[PDB]
Amino acid sequence: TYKYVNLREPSMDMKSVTDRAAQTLLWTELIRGLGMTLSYLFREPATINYPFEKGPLSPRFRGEHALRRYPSGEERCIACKLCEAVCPAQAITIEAEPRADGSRRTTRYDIDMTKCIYCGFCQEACPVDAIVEGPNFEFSTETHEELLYNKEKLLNNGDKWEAEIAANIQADYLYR
Amino acid sequence: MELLQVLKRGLQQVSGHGGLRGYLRVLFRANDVRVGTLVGEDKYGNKYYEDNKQFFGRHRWVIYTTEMNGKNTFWDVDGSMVPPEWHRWLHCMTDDP
Amino acid sequence: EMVRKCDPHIGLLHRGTEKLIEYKTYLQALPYFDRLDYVSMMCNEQAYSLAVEKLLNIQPPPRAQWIRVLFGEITRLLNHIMAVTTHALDIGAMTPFFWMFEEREKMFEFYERVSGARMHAAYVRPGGVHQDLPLGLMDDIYEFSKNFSLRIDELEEMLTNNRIWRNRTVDIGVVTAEDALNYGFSGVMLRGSGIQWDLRKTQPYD
Amino acid sequence: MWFEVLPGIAVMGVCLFIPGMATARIHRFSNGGREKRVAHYSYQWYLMERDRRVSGVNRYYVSKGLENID
Amino acid sequence: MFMINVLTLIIPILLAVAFLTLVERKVLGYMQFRKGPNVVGPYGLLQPIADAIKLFIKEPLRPATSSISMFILAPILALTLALTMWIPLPMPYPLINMNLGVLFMLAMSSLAVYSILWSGWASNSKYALIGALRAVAQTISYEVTLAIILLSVLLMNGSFTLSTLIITQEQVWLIFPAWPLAMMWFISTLAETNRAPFDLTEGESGFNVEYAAGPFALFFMAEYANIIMMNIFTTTLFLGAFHNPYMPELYTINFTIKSLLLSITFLWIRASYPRFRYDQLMHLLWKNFLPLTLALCMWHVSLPILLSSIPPQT
Amino acid sequence: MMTYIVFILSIIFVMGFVGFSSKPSPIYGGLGLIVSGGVGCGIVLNFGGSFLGLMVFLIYLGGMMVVFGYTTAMATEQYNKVVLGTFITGLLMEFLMVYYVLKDKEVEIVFKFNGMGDWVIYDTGDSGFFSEEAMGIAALYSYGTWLVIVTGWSLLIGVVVIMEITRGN
Amino acid sequence: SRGEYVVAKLDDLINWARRSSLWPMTFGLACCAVEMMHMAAPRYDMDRFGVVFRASPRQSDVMIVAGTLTNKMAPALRKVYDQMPEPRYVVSMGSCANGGGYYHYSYSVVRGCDRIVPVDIYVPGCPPTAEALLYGILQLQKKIKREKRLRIWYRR
Amino acid sequence: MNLMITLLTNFTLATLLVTIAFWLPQLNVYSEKTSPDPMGSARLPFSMKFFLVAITFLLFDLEIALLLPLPWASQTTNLNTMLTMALLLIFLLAVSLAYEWTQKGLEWTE
Ligand code: SF4
Ligand code: SF4
Ligand code: SF4
Repeated sequence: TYKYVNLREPSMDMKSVTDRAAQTLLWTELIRGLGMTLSYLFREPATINYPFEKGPLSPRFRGEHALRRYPSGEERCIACKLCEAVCPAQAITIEAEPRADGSRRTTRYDIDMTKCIYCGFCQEACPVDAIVEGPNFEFSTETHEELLYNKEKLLNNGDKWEAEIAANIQADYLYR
Repeated sequence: MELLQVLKRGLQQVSGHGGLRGYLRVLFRANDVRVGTLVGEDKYGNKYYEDNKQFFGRHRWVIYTTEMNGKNTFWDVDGSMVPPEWHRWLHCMTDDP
Repeated sequence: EMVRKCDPHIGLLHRGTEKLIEYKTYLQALPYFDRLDYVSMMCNEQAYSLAVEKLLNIQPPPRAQWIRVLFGEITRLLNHIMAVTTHALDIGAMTPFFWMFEEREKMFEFYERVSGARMHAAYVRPGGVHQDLPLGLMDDIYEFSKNFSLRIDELEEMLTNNRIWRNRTVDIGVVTAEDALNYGFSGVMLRGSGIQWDLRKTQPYD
Repeated sequence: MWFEVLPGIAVMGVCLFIPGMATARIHRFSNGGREKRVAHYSYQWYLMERDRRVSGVNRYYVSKGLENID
Repeated sequence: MFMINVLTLIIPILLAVAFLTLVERKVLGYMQFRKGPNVVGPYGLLQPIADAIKLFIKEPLRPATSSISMFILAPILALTLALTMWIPLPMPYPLINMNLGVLFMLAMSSLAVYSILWSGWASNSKYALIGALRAVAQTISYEVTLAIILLSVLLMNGSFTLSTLIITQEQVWLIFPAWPLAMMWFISTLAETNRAPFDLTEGESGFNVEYAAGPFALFFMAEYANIIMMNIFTTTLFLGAFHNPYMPELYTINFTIKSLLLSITFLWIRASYPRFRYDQLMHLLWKNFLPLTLALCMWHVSLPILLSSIPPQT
Repeated sequence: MMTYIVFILSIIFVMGFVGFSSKPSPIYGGLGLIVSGGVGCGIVLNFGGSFLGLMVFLIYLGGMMVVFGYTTAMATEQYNKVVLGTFITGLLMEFLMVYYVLKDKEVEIVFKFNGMGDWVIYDTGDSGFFSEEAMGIAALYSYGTWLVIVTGWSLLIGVVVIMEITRGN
Repeated sequence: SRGEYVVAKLDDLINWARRSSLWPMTFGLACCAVEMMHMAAPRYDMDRFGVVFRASPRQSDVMIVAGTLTNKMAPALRKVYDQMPEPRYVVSMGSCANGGGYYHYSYSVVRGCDRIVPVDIYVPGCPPTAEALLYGILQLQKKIKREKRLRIWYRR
Repeated sequence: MNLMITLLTNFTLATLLVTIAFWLPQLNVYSEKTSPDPMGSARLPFSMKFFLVAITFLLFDLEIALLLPLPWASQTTNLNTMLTMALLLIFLLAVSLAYEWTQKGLEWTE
């Protein structure tokens, strides 16, 4: 159950000694390395042409946060504050009040994307699938405050990406 | 001989883009001149192509439009220039365009 | 050119991880173990989840035990590629550094498919795993693992029999068996010096 | 595909090929359709100066042949 | 009409070293399964132009110069010794024909270490001075072994003139009866240019760490000019091609081809071997290269007398 | 002006010596004497001595004053009036002798010296198919037996001296 | 007029020259440095963009802060940024260099590398994917592409 | 004079390059670097092996210059004396190398 690596006794005969001398003088293993490099020169490189080509990703991909909606126009979140309680980085701040029709809805849903570690605890703790770690990843910003999302930016992200977040969650929800 | 087949493949690469003008256009705008089956296009003008013989990662690609939301994007292409319905197919979420 | 005293200074990356655990719950402290050793990301959670399950007096289901070993062993291919190739990068042979990174990019897709993140998966949890493997994942593992035996022989060809690699390596860094045990060494340190000690054979887990 | 670095090799080739052809053409044009008369020893230089004196032009590459004598 | 020839020699040198950088970049890319620059233009043709214009508008590093005059003089001397040294190469006729052209190149290659010494002296950091001293010691020793090898080569040739060496290599190449000298010259051309696997100018601190980016670019162009010079010198003197006195461009094309494959071999070797140590290559010359080189010199100075093959002086 | 080129270089040669005559610092003195060695080798080369000039370049400049710079780099840690005064004194003496040899064309310091250009003492003869100094150097291995013997013995003894007196014990 | 058109042409020429050869200085601190090295893999291949790999910090044009910037490292990072010649750009990898991220409330973690150096491009993630940093680098190239140094110099 | 013309042209082109690299970027108004190495305050150590190998290089180069004129000398009439002299000189080089080997010269910088 244990093997002795680097415990091979070299042969002391004239054949192996002369072959090792020829390896030392003629650089035979160096020639082998040259041949390997030549063989690996002619292969087709694996360089994908970004941004005209994109890398392979899964439907479970964790990216930009978004707030979803029901298929009737009403926002999915009910201000239950599970995501801000489960968040390991405390990037989610929720302030709520009963609105005009008496529904329990959020008034402030802030996600600090510079604080968030993209762990996906909010997308699994949410009992109504309101917050989703969406598929977007190309949202690098030039200014720090543009990464401090309020409720309106998250709702705009949800309205923008719902046409693919719904398909992803439809393809994925049977594993959850 | 064998090199005749490679030369004919290069000639069909040149002639498949609607001539030498289109060949140099896609060469200077995308740095890749290989041909493929036109999967489709969106409203903004981005064309989407598939070539299953290539290795994984390079089999699906997109040629971007020259104008999207009023921006002259002849040279300035962006990774976020893809609508979500094509963002599924491009990043290999699913096999159905 | 020679050395009698070499005093390293550490603390340039002191985040204070083990204090922040005290103010968070057990499930909230799980992503902290991902970021301790960021080339053995999926192996550290197996150590943390084994600690919680020992206290909780529960055991994972039999399917979860085989997944943690399978993805634990794929992380050994993650880490040891970083071990040899960056050691070759520091010495000077930059050629196999880019050869194995395409392979390391291929097993990054396996991390992204089952959990959703390339590096910090937060997959292994106390009590099992968070999600099951997607359908057809293990078919993609076998087709990759069939062709991976050539890459190790590809890497071994340019380094093991190279006389330049040997002359930098064969007589620098020699320990004895007794002082390795007294220095708190483990892993390849004890195995390299000839001491027969492996935790997977003497005190096994799942 | 291995046939993509060869434009750089061809640019290297034309860059290393231009100065030799240029100096060969300049040598052939300047020396009257002939090579440059090298002078590694003083006897060759003395014959060079003899040619320059004999030619009557103070340019040796307009050489005078058999027709110059009677 | 001479200054036109001088300009057509010195401007393609700069173009050739810029395309050395570009070709080396895509070759090291393709050697290691990745790709080189291909975004800027067609197959990355406009990359060296971007490199030059970037390096000609940047800010300097602002070092505490102990000697401003020496700091100015070091890159001028480096570029001069790299650029004016290309003259006596016979392709197929040299720009300036010397009877002692090989001695001329050898003397200026021996004195080329003054740029490294002045770069070490201009920087007030003592570790840079230590690295400069180590590089100078390596270069002067390796110039010793170059001097012995070249002495053997032109005593085989018998005359110091570089143009007669083409006539010497007409029937057979010099690599056939001087193959061990060929291998020692190949290690010497690999090693004299401060190149991997003996590149101690990068591993542990360069000899121009406090120098500005402009002088650093000048040093790099000078080093690459020396690389192409000695590659072409090896091509001419060990692999002499057929030269028709009426049809010269076949010889120009032929030695251009050998120069290009020898430069490709340089980029090949630099991408296959890990770096050595200082004492390792000092041991390589002072205990392994020097006695074999001396024995080869003894054998090659004893051979033509016993073979009735003493070559002509003229 | 051109025909006195060696003389002009000779003037620069004297200037080069002044460039390290005051000796303000060993590194600047080494640089000035490097420049003086270059112009003195140009003086040698303009007389037809290519081999001796490249002996000066290869050995004196590129192989030995490199060692001088290497040694002086081991001391003289990085960071005068009478230096500058001696510089102006040497400048005044140099220029005064320049006007002396450019106006009188004759001077007396130790012997009678002429100021006329040196292009009158060369030779119009031909050595044939060989440089005279080339086979002059080449005659060392056929005639100079005792000189080569003592040169090799002295250089080996210098190696002995370097091994012994720098051992320190 | 002639002058504005000429300085515009020269501005876009030097702008293309600067944006096509961005030489970086990688700060190998933490996880995001390993993600940068995997962006340097043959699949993503930064080197086709004119971006060399692992340049010296005395000649680099851009700096990518990848990892956690603690209190013990901030003077060293400020010294490195001050040593790097003009023009200099800073790209922030990860949540650590953006706002601290996981360790925002730790006692010995600087809450964002913006407090030490000016930061141009913020790349979000933990770690951000390799193609996300590639898009951020292209965004930095486009930010350089619209610079107006010579036009402002002529107008002033 | 053509050689000196080439040397002057090359040196002036190098001067133009260093003038572009030194004074052309001074038009920009970027910043002034106040800027307030492993060498803390200790004096530079005198590593004697470097000086020893430098003077060994000097002696070997000097007698290499002695060894030089063999290609010109090979046409001499007295070939036996030349052969004896050249073999004995290279033997002297071998003997000096052997002595530099024996008396601890090639150790700690091999
Ligand atoms: S992914 Fe994790 S760290 Fe980010 S907001 Fe959700 S719970 Fe918080
Ligand atoms: S867990 Fe879901 S429903 Fe509850 S507060 Fe968060 S987003 Fe709203
Ligand atoms: S942002 Fe996340 S992945 Fe990047 S260094 Fe910080 S903990 Fe690691």
